[PDB]
Amino acid sequence: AMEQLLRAELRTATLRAFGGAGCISEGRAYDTDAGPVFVKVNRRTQARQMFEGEVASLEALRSTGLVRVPRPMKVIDLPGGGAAFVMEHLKMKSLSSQASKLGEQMADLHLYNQKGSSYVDKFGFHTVTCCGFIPQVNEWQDDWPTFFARHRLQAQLDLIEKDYADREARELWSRLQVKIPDLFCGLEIVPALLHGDLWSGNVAEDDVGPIIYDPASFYGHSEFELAIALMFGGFPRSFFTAYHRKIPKAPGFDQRLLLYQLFNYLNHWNHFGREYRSPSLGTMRRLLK
Amino acid sequence: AMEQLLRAELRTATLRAFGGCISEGRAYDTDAGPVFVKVNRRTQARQMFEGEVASLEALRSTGLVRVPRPMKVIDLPGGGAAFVMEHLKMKSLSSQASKLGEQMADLHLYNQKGSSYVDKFGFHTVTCCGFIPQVNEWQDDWPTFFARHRLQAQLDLIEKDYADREARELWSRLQVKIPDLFCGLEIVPALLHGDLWSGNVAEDDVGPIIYDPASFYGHSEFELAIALMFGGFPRSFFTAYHRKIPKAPGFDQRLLLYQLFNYLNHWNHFGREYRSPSLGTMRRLLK
Ligand SMILES: Nc1ncnc2c1ncn2[C@@H]1O[C@H](COP(=O)(O)OP(=O)(O)O)[C@@H](O)[C@H]1O
Ligand SMILES: Nc1ncnc2c1ncn2[C@@H]1O[C@H](COP(=O)(O)OP(=O)(O)O)[C@@H](O)[C@H]1O
Ligand SMILES: O=C(CN1CCOCC1)[C@@H](O)[C@H](O)[C@H](O)CO
Ligand SMILES: O=C(CN1CCOCC1)[C@@H](O)[C@H](O)[C@H](O)CO
Ligand SMILES: [Mg+2]
Repeated sequence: AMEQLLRAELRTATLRAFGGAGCISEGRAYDTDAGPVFVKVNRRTQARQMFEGEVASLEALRSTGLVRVPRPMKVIDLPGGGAAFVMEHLKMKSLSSQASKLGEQMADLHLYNQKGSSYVDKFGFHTVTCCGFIPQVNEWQDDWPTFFARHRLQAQLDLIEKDYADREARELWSRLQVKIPDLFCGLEIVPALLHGDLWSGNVAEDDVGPIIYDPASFYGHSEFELAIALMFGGFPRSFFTAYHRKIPKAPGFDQRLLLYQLFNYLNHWNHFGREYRSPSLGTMRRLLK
Repeated sequence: AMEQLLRAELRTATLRAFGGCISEGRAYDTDAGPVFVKVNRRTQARQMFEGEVASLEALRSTGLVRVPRPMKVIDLPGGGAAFVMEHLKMKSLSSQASKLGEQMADLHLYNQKGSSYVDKFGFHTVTCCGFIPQVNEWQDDWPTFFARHRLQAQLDLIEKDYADREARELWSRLQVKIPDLFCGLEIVPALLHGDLWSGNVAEDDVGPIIYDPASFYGHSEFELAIALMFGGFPRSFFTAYHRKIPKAPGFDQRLLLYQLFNYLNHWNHFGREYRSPSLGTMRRLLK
């Protein structure tokens, strides 16, 4: 898509995405006596909490045996604030040929909780995981639209009120809250373990297959995983084809997709500022149309 | 340092870095070279990128500082635009800091010294500081340009979006005091990068690099305010710079005025986290 436009506008046969590293933290690879390691540094005061949530997320994904992610090694307090997180170094290129395989794996990951050796019947998580540098509440809830409205959308919009005092966001949210249960089409939603931040910048591949990293995990609706993948692009079509061969789109998928993308726009407004006010409000208005 | 801390916590004799964003775009390997692509999906994207292209071109024309070469601005289906530029292998500014200090002082001296002389403050097109378009209307007088097209623009947005009483009253008092900071000094228009914080500078094996400009002709000292206020520049950058352009009398108080602009811009971009520094800087200017 964007790659097709670039190939045409620039006149290139090939086009391979590549590549301190990251938007939240600084990341560098080091060679050590025991092997290569990768180290993320964040100087903010909440850094340890963020990295401990990433450690818990990595451990939950690794326990499934369905996807490859870096092994977490150590979280280290930094003099003068913040923390460093050391993990296994992985040789990686951007996701291309392994996209359909990753689609299969992410669908199996979401379906894992329905396997007989998994018993999680509520939405949430056993510990705090951060969306970027913003701590999230993962308090267990039986009802997914309640969990998502309260501990994702409302939490972001309360931060928008505090920091931006945005009248339009407040007024639109009140109207949207009324609509949210209708978007679920009377469906029974079952918990699915999510990577939680499956942007194209957080997936990659090597010669064995795809790799994913930087998770912010919780038990959620499987569909929420795909919203960030779709809105910022970067995943080949074959990723989604393989995924939906295993988990078909339930009724109302397209409208829930807007609701889940809304969360990501609000989170980008809080992290990155007013640039993201227009898509946030615009998505709310589209849901209310 | 952190490297010693890592050596100790991991219990390793060696710790050898290898392998060497900001909510922009991605790098792509292309048949004709590597390229770097910035994506902005909003409707104002093209205008913003055209300002960046114009800023990069004005800086490139001096031949004094290395910037990425702009290639193409492309309209995106479904809104916004992509900006393709030459890819540069880039590391954080350290060993080339002193060189960058020299080059930025030469950049600021280029206008008065060259043969074609821009004799007003402003720019020939709109350039954005971050995501906010600036008015660059030519003005003979720098305190007028800065008060109207930088400080007042920001404070009008703060009145609109926050209705902040304290900002309003402090501005009423501060506005009158601004000329005192400039009396008895000659101000010559100087081409500025316009957004020289530490995250917009880098280096490679050949020398320093600067990028993401928001250029205009301004007072040279304004350039340094964001560099100082958010840190990240080695002392040798400022030492080299001020060997060529020493601090004129009143430098520290003008520095507060210029940092105020940046605090207000951060309040408009990121919200009330920056209200306290904005108001506080105003109070320091009024003491
Ligand atoms: N375990 C790892 N080994 C090697 N490289 C990594 C590893 N994890 C991440 N990377 C590289 O670092 C980049 C950013 O990492 P990420 O964990 O997404 O940081 P952030 O939370 O700051 O966005 C990735 O694009 C990838 O190239
Ligand atoms: N021309 C380029 N070549 C290679 N890397 C680049 C180039 N431009 C930017 N980058 C990378 O992107 C980062 C942010 O670039 P910037 O232009 O400041 O984007 P933003 O507008 O999102 O802040 C830089 O620190 C650098 O690592
Ligand atoms: O930062 C992230 C993704 N955005 C970065 C800049 O714009 C393009 C995509 C993710 O890690 C996450 O969705 C959120 O920002 C928390 O950091
Ligand atoms: O982003 C910028 C600088 N701030 C980033 C986060 O906090 C530290 C400094 C600059 O590009 C510009 O001055 C403006 O903030 C719009 O982005
Ligand atoms: Mg920048």
